[PDB]
Amino acid sequence: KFAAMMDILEEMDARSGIKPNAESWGYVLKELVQAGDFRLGWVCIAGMKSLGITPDQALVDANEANAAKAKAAGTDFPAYLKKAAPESFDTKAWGI
Amino acid sequence: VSGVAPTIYLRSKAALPATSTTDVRPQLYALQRFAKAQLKTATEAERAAIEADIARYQEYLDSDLEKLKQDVAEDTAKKQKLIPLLDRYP
Amino acid sequence: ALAKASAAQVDWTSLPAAPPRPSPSAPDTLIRLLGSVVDDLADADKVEQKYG
Amino acid sequence: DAVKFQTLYNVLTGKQHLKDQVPVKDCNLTAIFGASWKADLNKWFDSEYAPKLPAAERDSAKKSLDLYLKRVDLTRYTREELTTYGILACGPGKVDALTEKHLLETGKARLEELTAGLGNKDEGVNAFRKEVEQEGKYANWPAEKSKALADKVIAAS
Amino acid sequence: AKTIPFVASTALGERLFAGVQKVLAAAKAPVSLVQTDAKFAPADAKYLLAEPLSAAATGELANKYGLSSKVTSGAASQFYPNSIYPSLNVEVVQNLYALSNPAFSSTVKDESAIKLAELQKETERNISSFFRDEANKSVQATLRLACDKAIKTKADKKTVMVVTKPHGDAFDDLLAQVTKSESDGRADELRNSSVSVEPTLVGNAWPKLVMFPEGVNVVVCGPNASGDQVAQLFVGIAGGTGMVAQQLVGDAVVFTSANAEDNENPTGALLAASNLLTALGHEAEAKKIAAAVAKAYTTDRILPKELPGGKADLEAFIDAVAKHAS
Amino acid sequence: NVYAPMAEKLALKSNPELKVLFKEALLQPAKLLPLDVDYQCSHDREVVEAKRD
Repeated sequence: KFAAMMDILEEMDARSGIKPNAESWGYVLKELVQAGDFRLGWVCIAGMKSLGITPDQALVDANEANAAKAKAAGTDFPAYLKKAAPESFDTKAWGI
Repeated sequence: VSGVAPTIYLRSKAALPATSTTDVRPQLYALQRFAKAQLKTATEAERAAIEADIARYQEYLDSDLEKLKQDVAEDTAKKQKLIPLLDRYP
Repeated sequence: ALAKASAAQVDWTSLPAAPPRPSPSAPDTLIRLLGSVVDDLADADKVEQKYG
Repeated sequence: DAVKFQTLYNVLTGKQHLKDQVPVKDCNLTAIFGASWKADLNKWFDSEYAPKLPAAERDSAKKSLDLYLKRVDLTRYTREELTTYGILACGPGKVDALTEKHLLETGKARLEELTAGLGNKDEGVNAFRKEVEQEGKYANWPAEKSKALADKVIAAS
Repeated sequence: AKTIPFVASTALGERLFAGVQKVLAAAKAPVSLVQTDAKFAPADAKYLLAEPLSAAATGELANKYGLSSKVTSGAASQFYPNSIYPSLNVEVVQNLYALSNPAFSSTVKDESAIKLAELQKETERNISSFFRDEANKSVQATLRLACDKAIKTKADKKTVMVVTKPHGDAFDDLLAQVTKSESDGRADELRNSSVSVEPTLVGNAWPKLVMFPEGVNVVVCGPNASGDQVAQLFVGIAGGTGMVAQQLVGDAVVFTSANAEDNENPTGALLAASNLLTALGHEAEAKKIAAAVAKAYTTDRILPKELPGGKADLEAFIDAVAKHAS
Repeated sequence: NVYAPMAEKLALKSNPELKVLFKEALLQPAKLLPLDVDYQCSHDREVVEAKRD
């Protein structure tokens, strides 16, 4: 759902020359809130203020809530990264 | 998932086999066969020692691991007497 | 020719395209219960979906 | 029609493999077909395949067809349920009674599990009915049949 | 009169002792059966008869008598009533290295600790290499037996061998490696007798075995859960537990009959006794026993209780078999 | 200190919530998995059954 919106925004900025607005980035941030992806959320929060746009604190607080939830829950990263590597080099052990 | 399925996928943790049992007799047989394989490359004294070991394993097999468990109990009793004496500052 | 073409047009000997599978989106509860095992189970699921 | 039924007869008699690394199963065949498998197969046989060849080969062909139909009816069951839970260990004639026994027993076991985990016999029975109805709906299984089965298991408990 | 021992831990085996003894006495063979146990059986006895062994007991007996493989034989499907598989002339073979060895699955650069690691690695190398060689030898024994069986069987110009091979575990990897090795190595008895060997997956193999076992002659399976499941499938499809005659070979031949807890049909054990008598030389007595079994199932039709159709007791069935023999 | 990672793992596993989730997962695992999608796409129910098993 995010990639289509950010392709419309690439079609906006690059192809057509039009530039998005606070309403556009608002629709963008609502999707990342619903999806719970707090890192892309923080990217959008930073991109807003780098473009002068200011987020809605109703969405910023939900972003921080999802972040705190994944923090306490250990879902800050996926599990497959938080597991030990093969001590011995092997094309099968590394999974390739 | 075509077809009217006859049975429902129902499972019970009791029906799931959770034994995790631990065998000793086949492990001893494997050890005896490995020692037999090793016997070919042995020298005279090593061959005699391995023959004595094979006789000991055969004695365990005939005794149904009772002498083996007795020796295990002896070693465990030795260790259990060994620990509290080394507690210099209990 | 119309009947022959209509009969030829369909591959009864072949298997039809099953409906597509969207993304899994595994739940945090199942992940917390099985951190490192869902990857192996998903790989086995792919193996069984291809072979079995 | 006649083409698909000839392909079916070839697959059953074993003169042809299916067009991938695919097994023959009631599910994996009736999914391709129009869910009128046995009736239309027997009808097409008796109509267009029996009168052509002599009675000598016709008898053995009908025999083999009945055998393969029974074998696919047996194939309907899953491997794990067949072997481990002992549906086939007695024999084909006892597959039905052993399936019924396994179903009643596993239903009683699941009910005892729900009651031990939650108590509140009304709540446990309700959760069992929900689970059974959902599994029937997922397995393409009649809801009235599932409710009757659940009531039967509850009575037998 | 020879003394072939006979392991029986259960009351079922204890009563089947007297049953088969009555049968053999009515058959008038110059041998005898000696009640023993699986843990105290006498070595240097090549041809034996037995009862349903458990998994651990099969492992113990295989380690004792040097066994490598287990064969099945579903001849009783012809006698089964409303038989869905008449004249099931095929054979399933299952390896046994799991039961014979269930445990097969399993620092600053100082001049001391690295030496210790080297010695420990050498020790583990020796151990694992010996175990791998033993597993490879058992798999070679299973495959060589299956090939010799496919060649000895009356070839219908097809001579098909299916080999179950779910990709994954180390047993399946070893089995793939040894199948590749044998195929690319010998190829000559194979290509001359037109023995068509095929590794296939379980989901694609067991439906073939179910629908058309005519298209197959030999089946091969490793000692995985899948192989055990296919073996039990065949053991049931041959007429249910009790009807199929199992066998166990390697450095010595023993015969068995598969049976669950509640089953009592001894026809598999009677076929085992017949196969034993044919191996030793008493083919006339084995043929007498087989004719008695056929007479029991066809003339009197006195079927056991567990089986469909007619129903009768183990002891009355054995009395009928003995009276048919004599 | 090899046992400090093990102490951390002990502190992680020693929770009441994880046992509550085990208690409610084994009794009702159908809730977690996307079974309607699995049975929808899957052509053989043996795959879904072995998946849950």
